[PDB]
Amino acid sequence: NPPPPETSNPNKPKRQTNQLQYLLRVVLKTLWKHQFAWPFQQPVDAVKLNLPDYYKIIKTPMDMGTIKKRLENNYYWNAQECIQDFNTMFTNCYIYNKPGDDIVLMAEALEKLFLQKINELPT
Ligand SMILES: Cc1cc(/N=N/c2ccc(S(=O)(=O)Nc3ccccn3)cc2)c(N)cc1O
Repeated sequence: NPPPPETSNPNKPKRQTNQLQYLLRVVLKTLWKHQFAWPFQQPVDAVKLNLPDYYKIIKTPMDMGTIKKRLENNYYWNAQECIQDFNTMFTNCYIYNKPGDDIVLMAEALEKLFLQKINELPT
C-alpha cells in the first residue's frame, strides 16, 4: 500500500467556517454511521484484502478516515476541497469495481446520503 493521503498541511493557514463545521459534524458523521460505511472508513488495504492491481488502477485514493482527519486537523480551507474528496472516494469505487458488486451498492447508498446532506449545506 502507498502511504495514506496527507492529513495535515504545515505550510498552509487554517480557518474554520460554518460549511466546514457542517461537513464534519453533519456530512462526515452521518455517512460514518451508515450501515455500509465500514469499507470506506480507512484507506483500501490492498495487501490485506488481496485486491489485484488496486493501486495500479487507483492513483488518487481517498477514504472517509482520511476525510475525517483532514476536517479534524483543519486541513481544508475551502469546503469544495472536502466535497471533492468525497467524490474521489466514490469515483474510485466505480473505476475499480463492476455493476452489481456489493461494494458498488454500498458506495451508491453512501453517495445518495452524501448528496442529501450536501444539498442542505448552509450558504
Ligand atoms: C473501496 C473498496 C473496498 C473493497 N473491499 N473492502 C473490504 C473490506 C473488508 C473485507 S473483509 O474480508 O475484511 N470483511 C468482510 C468481507 C466479506 C463479508 C463480510 N466481511 C473485505 C472487503 C473492495 N473490494 C473494493 C473497493 O473499491
